[PDB]
Amino acid sequence: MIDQKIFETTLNIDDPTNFCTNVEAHLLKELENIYVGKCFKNSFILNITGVIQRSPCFIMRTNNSGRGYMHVRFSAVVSYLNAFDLIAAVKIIKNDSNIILGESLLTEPVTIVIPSSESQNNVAEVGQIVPVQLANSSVYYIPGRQQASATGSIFIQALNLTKLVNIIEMLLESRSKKDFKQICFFEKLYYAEVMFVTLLKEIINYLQFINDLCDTFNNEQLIKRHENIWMLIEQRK
Amino acid sequence: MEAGYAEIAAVQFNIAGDNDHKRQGVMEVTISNLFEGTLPAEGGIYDARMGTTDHHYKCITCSHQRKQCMGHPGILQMHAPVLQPLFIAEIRRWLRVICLNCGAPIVDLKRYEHLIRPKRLIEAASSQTEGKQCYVCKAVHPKIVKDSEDYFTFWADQQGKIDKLYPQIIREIFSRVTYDTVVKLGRSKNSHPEKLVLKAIQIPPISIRPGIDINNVIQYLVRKNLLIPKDLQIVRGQKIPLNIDRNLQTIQQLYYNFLLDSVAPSIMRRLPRKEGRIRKSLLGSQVWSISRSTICGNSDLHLDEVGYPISFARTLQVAETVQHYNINRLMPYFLNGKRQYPGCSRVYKQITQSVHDIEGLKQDFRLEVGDILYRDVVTGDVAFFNRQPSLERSSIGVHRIVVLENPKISTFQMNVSACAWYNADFDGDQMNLWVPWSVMSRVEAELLCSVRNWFISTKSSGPVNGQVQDSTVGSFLLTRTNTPMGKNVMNKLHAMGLFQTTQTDPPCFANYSPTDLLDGKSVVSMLLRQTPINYQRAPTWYSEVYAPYMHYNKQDISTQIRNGELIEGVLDKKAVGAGSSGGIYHLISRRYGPQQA
Amino acid sequence: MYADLMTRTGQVTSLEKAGLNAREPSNVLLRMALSSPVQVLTDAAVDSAVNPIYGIAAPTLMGSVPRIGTMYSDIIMDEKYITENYK
Amino acid sequence: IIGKVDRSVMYGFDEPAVVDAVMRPHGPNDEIFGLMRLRYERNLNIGD
Amino acid sequence: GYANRKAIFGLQSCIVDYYRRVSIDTRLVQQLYGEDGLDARQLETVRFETIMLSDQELEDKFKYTGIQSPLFEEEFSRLKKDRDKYRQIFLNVENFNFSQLLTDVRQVPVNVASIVKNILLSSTSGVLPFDEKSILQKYAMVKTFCKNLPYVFINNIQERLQTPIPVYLKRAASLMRMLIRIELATVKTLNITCEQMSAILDLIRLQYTQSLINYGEAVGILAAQSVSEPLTQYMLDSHHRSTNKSGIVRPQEIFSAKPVEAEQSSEMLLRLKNPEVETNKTYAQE
Amino acid sequence: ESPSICEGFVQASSQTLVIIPDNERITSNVLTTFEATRLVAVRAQQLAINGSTMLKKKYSSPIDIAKQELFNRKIPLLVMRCIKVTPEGQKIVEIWNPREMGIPLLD
Amino acid sequence: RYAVASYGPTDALTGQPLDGKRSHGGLRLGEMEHWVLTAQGAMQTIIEKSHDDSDGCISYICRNCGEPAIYNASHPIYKCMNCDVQADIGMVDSRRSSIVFQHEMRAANVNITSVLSPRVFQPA
Ligand SMILES: [Mg+2]
Ligand SMILES: [Zn+2]
Ligand SMILES: [Zn+2]
Ligand SMILES: [Zn+2]
Repeated sequence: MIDQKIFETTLNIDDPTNFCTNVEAHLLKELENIYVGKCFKNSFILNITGVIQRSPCFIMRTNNSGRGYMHVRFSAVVSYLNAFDLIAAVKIIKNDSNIILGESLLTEPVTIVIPSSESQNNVAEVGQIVPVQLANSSVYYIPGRQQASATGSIFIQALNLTKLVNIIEMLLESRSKKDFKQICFFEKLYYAEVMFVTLLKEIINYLQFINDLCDTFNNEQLIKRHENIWMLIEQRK
Repeated sequence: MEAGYAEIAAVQFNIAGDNDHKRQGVMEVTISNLFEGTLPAEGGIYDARMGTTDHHYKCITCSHQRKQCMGHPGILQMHAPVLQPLFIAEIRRWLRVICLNCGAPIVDLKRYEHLIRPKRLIEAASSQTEGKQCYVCKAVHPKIVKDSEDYFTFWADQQGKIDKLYPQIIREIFSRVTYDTVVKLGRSKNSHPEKLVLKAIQIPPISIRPGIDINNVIQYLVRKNLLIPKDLQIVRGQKIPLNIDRNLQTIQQLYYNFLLDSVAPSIMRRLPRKEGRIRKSLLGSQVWSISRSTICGNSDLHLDEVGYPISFARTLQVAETVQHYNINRLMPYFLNGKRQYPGCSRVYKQITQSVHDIEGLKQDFRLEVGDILYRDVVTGDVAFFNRQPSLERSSIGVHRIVVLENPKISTFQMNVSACAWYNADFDGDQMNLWVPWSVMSRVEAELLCSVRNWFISTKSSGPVNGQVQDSTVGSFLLTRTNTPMGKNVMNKLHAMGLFQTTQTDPPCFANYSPTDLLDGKSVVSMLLRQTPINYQRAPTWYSEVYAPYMHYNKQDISTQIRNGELIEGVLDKKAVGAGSSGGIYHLISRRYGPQQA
Repeated sequence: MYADLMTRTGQVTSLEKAGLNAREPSNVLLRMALSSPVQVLTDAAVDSAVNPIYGIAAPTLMGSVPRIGTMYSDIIMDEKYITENYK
Repeated sequence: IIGKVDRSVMYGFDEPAVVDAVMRPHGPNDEIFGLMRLRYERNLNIGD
Repeated sequence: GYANRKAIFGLQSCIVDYYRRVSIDTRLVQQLYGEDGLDARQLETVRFETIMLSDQELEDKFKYTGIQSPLFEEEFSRLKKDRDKYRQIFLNVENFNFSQLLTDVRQVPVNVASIVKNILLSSTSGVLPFDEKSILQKYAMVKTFCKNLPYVFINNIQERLQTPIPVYLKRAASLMRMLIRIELATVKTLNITCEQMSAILDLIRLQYTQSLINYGEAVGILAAQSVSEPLTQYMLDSHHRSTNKSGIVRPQEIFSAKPVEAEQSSEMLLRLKNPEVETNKTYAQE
Repeated sequence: ESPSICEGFVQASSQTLVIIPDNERITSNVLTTFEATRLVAVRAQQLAINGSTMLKKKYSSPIDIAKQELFNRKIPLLVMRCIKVTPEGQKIVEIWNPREMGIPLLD
Repeated sequence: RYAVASYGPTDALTGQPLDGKRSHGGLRLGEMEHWVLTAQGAMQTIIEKSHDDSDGCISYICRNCGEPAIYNASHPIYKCMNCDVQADIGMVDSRRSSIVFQHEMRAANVNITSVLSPRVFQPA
């Protein structure tokens, strides 16, 4: 999921003379350099939107460095993962990693780990792509890390809700735009306010799952390459 | 990520509970062995996760090379709880107030609604409160007494029968206290008595106990903790075996002596007194780039100048940052190195973020823009000059450096009239001198702490400086009307020679033939014309005590200056003396600024 | 200044530790620096005292530098001036 | 001076000194130690 | 050292704020630093001429009779009022002190007499020809300057906008106003032309502005230091002193707020009533 | 109970900078020696780290250049003076201009 | 007579220079010198002498709980032990003696939390 979020942070300016020549561009460049692709305050910050509020460039009072800090309050688009969400692709890295984990190439860098207690585990190999469902133990958005950490497993007021139902409507257009034979095959394989919210969340999870499943497998040869999972799910009817 | 700049606005002191330690400590101490081989034992009291006392290894936790690592706390889960040694009195006061059987207070709380929060609990504890009965469980209240042999032991006596109040029982009693009782008794939420009993003490970061003394007590504490069984569930009246009693007493005394021994030096002994942490390390400090020497007089130095021996001017350095404007001026400093004066022995290349000695840079020959060079202190630099004790505001002032290139001179040389700032004399006094090397401190020193600022005393609003001793009597001799040999006059050559060492622009003697007898006061008026003032007072020379005897020349008993032309009288302590309010230097300061004074 | 300091609270408060408690009770760090740091530290801990950072001793004991003198007034960069003139 | 193996000691002072002493005495513990003495030629300097 | 450290830690938190008030954190200690807002290094002692003059002597010297305008009656009445106010306040100060006598010399930021003397010395013209228009203009500008004098404590912007001045700011500049009225009286500025008088007024304003205390100055430490040293000489003088004032005992009583019982050298000075019956020693003795 | 953090509202609410209008400021329009010294020091350090200047006369030390920029009214800094800390999270400052304001002695 | 450069032995505990000329580093600005410098309103010489030419260090305070933090920009660790996920580590200039002091007090189970000055934003 993606959603813009406002972040408050304090910068540091090692040359305030050059900084204030193009203050807004410099602020955008520094926030992009520091804050993209890293978790912060239970978020991931995919992209930096223009700042909302910024401070005058003060001068560091307590040290003779002559530098300045400036406080920045900016908005940024983040990626968050809720409970039992459905991400369609994980990529394994190491075979000496018998705990079984991998890396995700989606637009949500997450180190995904799968417990070795289930039947469909310990059978995969390095370099294969397998859909994984997040567990109930939430996601660790630890800061300063270039990718998030999470655990997962192989899958087996009226106008306020208008905004929620608005998101699903556009997501449907994403499904129709792309090729539909892969979507049909995958769907064959997998065939007041609070309850409305949770139902809408489940609908979002499943529809985003099918769309990302279609997207993940760009060409058809990987499907035969990863055919060992089709039987793995088919035996689980 | 990037840690943005911030400043501390307030500090909140709270009692740290067991959860505080458990979530604040980086690890848990389980094994008593200090070192394996020549490296810390993992899980020991010297574990590198808590800090570094050696340059060899990093902190693991923060990955910093000692000087950049501040230490991180460690956690030791006690097999049996311990009372907080700091808050023994608070524990006692809480016990007597509250019923030991249900957690409800037995003192009338409604009577304290009109009192300030700090006073409520102490006032309630001051009451009799003994032999009372509870209003919800009807349990009578035992009276609490303190043992006369140790500080942390509580004896609960119920009409004569004596039982020791153990830390487990005390902890349960405090865990029975409701938040309403704590709030209504003038204590914040964070001061709940439950926090006063520790099951997991904090092993301090090794950064505050470096070098392998107080670690002995820590290791002893861990060893004696291992001796206690891990499940010492002591209820009241259990009568645990006597060996367990002495072991628990030893653990409690060890923790108490770790915190407040003699208050080995414990943690709390480090704080108070002059040599303590506060009054020595915090309110004062030891510094680098500072020199101390014996002061001595130098009549040929300006009042705002100090004679810095050259041997010191090569030791202390001034950091000059290389830019486009100062490349050509800084080049002769760089070329000299340590071989000549002025030279420099350091270079901080920003691109490499490294500092190079100047005798290892025979092939560099290049200073980039943004490079920092540490050049020697040359004549004209500003320097702080301090004599201790620093009682007055003028005890620290900035003098322009005069480098004495005589290698046989090692004393700090100052003008005699500059002693009034520091209340100094040359009987063997020593004054610390340090040269500001940063740009910010140099600017501040020349613009704010220059001794011209302290020419007018902040204490008494009069001038501090003036002529002392030989200058006062010399001015008197110069301006007196009659020498014993006759009238006080000098030829052109000697009047010309009076102005040799003044260093100002000498006056014009072309109007005087070589045989013209210039008066004693004419030459003074020649100098005072540059800063004309008006002054009219009786001199110190004219005193009524001496008056009945001696013949007082009428031209000497009234000093009178009109527009800087000395008309009559003599100059003595009242006119030119130091500390004289209304003196000529005070007027010069008032009209032309203290620098001209 | 001496007289106005003692009489600022409507009562003559001494220069001793009692007077400092009366005038500045919340400045725990200042009273710690004055005398008996362990006792006033215990009192601050049990009272859950918050000590705002001001004056001389309070920021000195915290390792910072006091906001007096040269650094009483903050300095900011004139973005308009740099934008209009420096480039 | 007195290079010892590294646990050797340096001079330390900023005033050069002329050495006239080389002995190896037998201390209380019967062990040998250094005990080198240095001489300073002091004229009446400015500030004495 | 003991007394100085105690005093320093008592006073160190007193810092001059942006209003030139001395404040602890945010709580006031003083409405104005020295009650005048002036740095101790920028004070000069100058005599106030009108203080000791009798009413006819005051009229002889300071009353201007060269023009029959009532403006000069108003100016002389202002001079008389200032003299009376000074006498009243300092007679009261003398009253509640043991031996603090009234003096007409006071410490001020600007020595107006010296500035007038300098301008008159540098003046090209000698005895200026009589000109009523210039005299009235000079009086008007002196009066306007004195009215706008409390604005040196705020800024030029609030002077242009003529915004209200707080009462304590008006009171702070009362002494300088009185000195300026005394020294720039029309009877004393006859030879000073309008351009030279405006020069004098701007010079006075500049020296007043340069004499004010700085924002952020650590005045508490200044006071502690300034009072600590005189104690050293005070007790060294105890061997002339004997009513137990020896040592720091009296400073201990003052600084530690010792109660009346703790005093060792307590005294009272009681004035006899009926000021015509106290001139004789016998009745006082009885 | 609790580790002094869970109930700890330690994060102070962000403040909004309120700048007093130019006709409402009631602080001195003449730089205090502390403020002038701080301006000169900040400017001189910034010239040391950067080197740019607006001066015509070229000097060989950043201290001189910053001092002349203050004297010749081209120093690119603004002295902001803060007088409040309101409980409503509203920091009240008045931003002064060292170019317009008077300059103390400093000499 | 004594003169010291910017390098020398530093105290193991506080990080301050050693005592006197004999220990090859030191000389002291005691309480009185700090009082005098403050009375002059120095606060840039006090910064230089007390921090740059003494035990100068850069503390880190989480600003989300006020407890000291674990920060290192070279080996990336942006974490706190009290709120880990929600850390907002702030760079605070300080002195090593102050941190050692705060650790002594914390080891006495009196917890120290630094509020940190709040961020100030000019209006949109
Ligand atoms: Mg002496
Ligand atoms: Zn560390
Ligand atoms: Zn009960
Ligand atoms: Zn935190």
